[PDB]
Amino acid sequence: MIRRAPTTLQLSHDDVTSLIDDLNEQKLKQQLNIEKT
Amino acid sequence: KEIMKNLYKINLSKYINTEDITKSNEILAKDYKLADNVDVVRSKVDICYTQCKFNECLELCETVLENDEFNTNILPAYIGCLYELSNKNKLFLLSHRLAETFPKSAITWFSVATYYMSLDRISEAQKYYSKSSILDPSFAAAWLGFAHTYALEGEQDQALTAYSTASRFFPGMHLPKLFLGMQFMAMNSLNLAESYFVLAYDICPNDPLVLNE
Amino acid sequence: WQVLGECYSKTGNKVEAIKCYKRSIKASQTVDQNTSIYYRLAQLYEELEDLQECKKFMMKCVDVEELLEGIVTDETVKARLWLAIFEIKAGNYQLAYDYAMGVSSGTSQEIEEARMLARECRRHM
Repeated sequence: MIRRAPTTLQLSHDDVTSLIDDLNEQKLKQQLNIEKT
Repeated sequence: KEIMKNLYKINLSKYINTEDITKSNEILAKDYKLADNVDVVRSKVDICYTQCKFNECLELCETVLENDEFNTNILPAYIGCLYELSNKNKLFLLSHRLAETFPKSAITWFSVATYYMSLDRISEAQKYYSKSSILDPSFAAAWLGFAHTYALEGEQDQALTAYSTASRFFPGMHLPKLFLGMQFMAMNSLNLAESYFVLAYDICPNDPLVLNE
Repeated sequence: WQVLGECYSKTGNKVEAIKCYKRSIKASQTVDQNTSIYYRLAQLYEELEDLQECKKFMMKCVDVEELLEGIVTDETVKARLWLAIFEIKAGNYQLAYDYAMGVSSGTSQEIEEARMLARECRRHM
């Protein structure tokens, strides 16, 4: 028969936005710690 | 009967009891010099097609097609295994020869549709799958290719009914049900797709498509 | 007898028209010819506002399609669509799902009405 091209998962926008926000707060974490230290 | 039983045994379905078909293949090959028979070769090609050993289709059915290029039984497997290999020149040559050989057969127009959809010209594949489906109603390949053209065109509402009607027309064939479940994935209704992936998996324990889906 | 029922139906005598069609059903020699009467007979009950009573006649008109190896006629298409709609109100989504699929070979508006109904009952299935 004709094999149907298998579906491919896609990197969504929402999860990558979540990660970049998480990274932003991650770098914001020690910037005040450096000032504290 | 000693040969007639094995010879009839060759032609059954290949999804279950696959090893026995292979033992019968060697049984025919030995003590009866029927290794050159076209039917044994076709059964071998279908064995390779099922486990998705596509290169083996290409080699074996090229060996036998040189001797006979218009064996209507053998051609659908060759078209499928060619499409999977994604080569357009050989398929173009075969389809264009078949069009001028058997104009009123559905096989040639199905081959033309496979060529166009290998070239990603879906609009013409629509018509050239419709013609093949009309020419032979009991040509499930044409129905599945038509629904594939619908899915690849961009719209899915009709392709939904396409895979539904394909499943209803051919009970006992797992592949249309699998494709229907894949479209259900495409439309994000997983509740139903669980059941059809289960019924498809009931008969196909080892193949990439089922496990991937 | 069937013509008399139409005349009574068009003159606002629904009480009499019910007995008129019922007599016509008995006179029919073949069950197939009762497909047209069953659907119209069910509408009058809906006009009399007894939905439970019209269900029995709705069962018969759909069942003649199965007895006729899938006749798939127009006046059973409206039967399945109406039957599925009421079954949603009854809360039985599974019993309504098969009705939509069996009527997926009608007119352009018929198929989409059942297709959307199929998706709705499928989600709650």
